[PDB]
Amino acid sequence: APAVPDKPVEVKGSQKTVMFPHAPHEKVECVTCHHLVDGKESYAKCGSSGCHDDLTAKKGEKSLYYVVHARGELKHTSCLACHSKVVAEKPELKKDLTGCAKSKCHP
Ligand code: HEC
Ligand code: HEC
Ligand code: HEC
Ligand code: HEC
Repeated sequence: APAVPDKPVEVKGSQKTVMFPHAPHEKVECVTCHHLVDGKESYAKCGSSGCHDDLTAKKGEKSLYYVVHARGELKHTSCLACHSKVVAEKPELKKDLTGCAKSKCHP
């Protein structure tokens, strides 16, 4: 593949909306975020019926949370994960690329 999204996409969850810009993640491979599905190309919602549908549960491969605030070991690369490694160089953006309160994610 589809065309790289231009207008920020909303990541509706429980009762909050966290906008996500693709530009910033234009260099980062799509395979990095958009992991293959059963060894097949996909581009459905991160929380599509069957997948990370659960937005409440914390742990679980079906939790939209476990695929965001999961710095531990996983099958793919998490956001907070990369970010952590990213800020690794710029610990001054940790309040943006990891910050819980007043972050590029949580406003
Ligand atoms: C993580 C840093 C990402 C990278 C790298 C790319 N995309 Fe992405 N994409 C990401 C998120 C968090 C979302 C929203 C999921 C949600 O449901 O909240 C998306 C969404 C898309 C879509 C929209 C899917 C739809 O419902 O129609 C498309 C078409 C898409 N992404 C394409 C795309 C391409 C082509 C990328 C590489 C060039 C790419 N994305 C990178 C996160 C990330
Ligand atoms: C993007 C860079 C994020 C950063 C940084 C942090 N979080 Fe987050 N969080 C993010 C999204 C996209 C969502 C919504 C998806 C969903 O699962 O609904 C969330 C949601 C939460 C929640 C709500 C889950 C619930 O309680 O049911 C909480 C409590 C939460 N996030 C906490 C949290 C903390 C403590 C963070 C710092 C370590 C943090 N978030 C960073 C994306 C991002
Ligand atoms: C169903 C078609 C899915 C969609 C859409 C997305 N993911 Fe996913 N993801 C899926 C499964 C079945 C699993 C578990 C792997 C297994 O052991 O079978 C995962 C895993 C992840 C992980 C790692 C967590 C783990 O269990 O190791 C992450 C970080 C992750 N997924 C992120 C992610 C993102 C960002 C998505 C949208 C861009 C996304 N997934 C869509 C199934 C599906
Ligand atoms: C590395 C593999 C990354 C992964 C995985 C995710 N993001 Fe990321 N993010 C990354 C970089 C390099 C940056 C910019 C920091 C810099 O080097 O200057 C970011 C920034 C963001 C932001 C900030 C918004 C903005 O500045 O416009 C947001 C909101 C963000 N990232 C969200 C996000 C989410 C939700 C991810 C998983 C769904 C995610 N990122 C993955 C690198 C990487």
